[PDB]
Amino acid sequence: GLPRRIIKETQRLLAEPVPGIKAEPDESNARYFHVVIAGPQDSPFEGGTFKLELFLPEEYPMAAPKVRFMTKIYHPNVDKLGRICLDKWSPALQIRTVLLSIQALLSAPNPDDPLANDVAEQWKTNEAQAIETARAWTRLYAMNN
Amino acid sequence: KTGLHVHEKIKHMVKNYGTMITGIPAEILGQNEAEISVGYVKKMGNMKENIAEVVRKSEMTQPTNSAGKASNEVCDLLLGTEGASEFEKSSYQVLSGDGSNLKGSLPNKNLLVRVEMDRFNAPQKYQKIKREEFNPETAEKNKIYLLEDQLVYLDIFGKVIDLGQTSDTCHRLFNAITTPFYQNYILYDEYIDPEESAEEAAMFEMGEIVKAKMKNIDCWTATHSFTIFVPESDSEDTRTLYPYQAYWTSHTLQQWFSGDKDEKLSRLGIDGYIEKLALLGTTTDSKIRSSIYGELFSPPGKEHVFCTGMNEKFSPLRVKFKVTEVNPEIALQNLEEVQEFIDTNYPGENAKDQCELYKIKAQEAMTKQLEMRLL
Amino acid sequence: MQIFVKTLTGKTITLEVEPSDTIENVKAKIQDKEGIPPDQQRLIFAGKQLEDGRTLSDYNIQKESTLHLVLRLRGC
Repeated sequence: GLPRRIIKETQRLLAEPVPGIKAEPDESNARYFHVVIAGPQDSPFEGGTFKLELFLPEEYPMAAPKVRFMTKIYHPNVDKLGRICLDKWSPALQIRTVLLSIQALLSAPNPDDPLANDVAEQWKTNEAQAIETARAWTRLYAMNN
Repeated sequence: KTGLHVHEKIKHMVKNYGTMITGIPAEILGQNEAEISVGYVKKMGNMKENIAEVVRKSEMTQPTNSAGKASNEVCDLLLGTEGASEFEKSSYQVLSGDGSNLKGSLPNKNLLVRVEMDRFNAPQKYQKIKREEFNPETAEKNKIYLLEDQLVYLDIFGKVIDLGQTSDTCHRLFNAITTPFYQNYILYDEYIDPEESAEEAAMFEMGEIVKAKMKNIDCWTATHSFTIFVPESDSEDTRTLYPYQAYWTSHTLQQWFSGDKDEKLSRLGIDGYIEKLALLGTTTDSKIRSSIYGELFSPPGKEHVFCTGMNEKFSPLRVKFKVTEVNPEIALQNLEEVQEFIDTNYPGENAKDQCELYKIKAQEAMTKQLEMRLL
Repeated sequence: MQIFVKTLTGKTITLEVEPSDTIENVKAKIQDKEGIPPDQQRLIFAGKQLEDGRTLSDYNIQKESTLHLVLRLRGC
């Protein structure tokens, strides 16, 4: 039993997939999505393929989808559990909206001032050392999966 | 003593000193941060080490990133405490479609512009509710509520705003929307076809009523603030402006200045900068609105990612301004007085050493008060 | 009733409010006195963050209570 909005958004999501990103529903529960984002060009993640997991709660679209990283990523906005840092949800947004923003965080991984985790503290002080760590982990966990 | 010298001095001092430009004693920052953070102290094991755990992760000496606070500090320095207080008594003017009223308020003098930008935050959700269960004090704000005899908008102040519908009309809408998933749903669904059902017809009709009434309801909330410094120039074609800003979710004025974005935007020219700023409030293309918003207000280097995806600027914006004249001597003395305060209470050979002493003295005052209430 | 809003720099202002007033109502009154956009403020009461959709009564904020105006966003 799926709401009509979720059914037709899924169809438009596959008939017009967001560039550089491929997302599919799960065979059992159609509220779970398996996502794959390409590493943006001229970024420390170029050449990599990053898998994610997206879920649509019962309150969607009045509530935002739930995202989590699968492949290990070195990023000041992603934690050790795959949770991403992003109360600015409107029902006009959709799944492709959330995906385009995650893709944009890899295109510009430099941390924002409010970010106060230590992956963000390392990227701030020794940015050159952190960019090569992001380049290293891209070759490890995102180039053969 | 030029207006340009005023720009270079405040840029130099904010870059070098950050939060110390406000002239607040470090002990006060540490004491106020202490009373704020006394709840976050872990009271299980070693309390002396648990207090230092809170002090180490402190941010009391990192500069504000509120755009409004940054604008308050710019005005205080350029106009003085009394001059700033008079400047805020002035009233904002809505920027014209082309920006002519602002272009015509810079008569080649040392001028300070303060800007407040509002976003229209109209409701996007609705819910059917019975009058007996509708409590405006606790219900979700900025939302439409369809009762069996009335259509109301609950604004952000918790006030019931009537949308001019009769009981017969609302009774028809209330009774036509029966699908359980549509009792508490959204306005302006893209898949609601009013020719496929009486429920979808009623939902589309309600959306049209709300859109027409909301055009006349003040949903404007201030979302951004900054200042523009327009120094005097020799030629009429040599005059340039300098925008100063912090941004809540993004950056401080120190980072703004450190990235030279004030000078990068200054190269757009006075008419070029105003043209984009005026277009920001007039365009109906959310993609154009986003890229202009990113170009003008993003931190340096994030202009293309600032307002994409979830940060796309879907709501209308309006730009308001106010202008007053700057006395360079007043501004340069206000800046020198801050330098005197810094050189006297936090001495050092260079700016970097003075900031570290300032942070240490703020940290030990925070430890002293936290311990005076927890040991 | 009166409530007090105190900042990190020591400044204290008095706001005239009702217990039923929303947090966005309080941020607008701060905008009136300090010129700070409500979108770029954060309010704290007794170590707990005040959310925009709530009211002062949801946190038992009473007469002459002291709130804290946070002007530096720190998250994640």
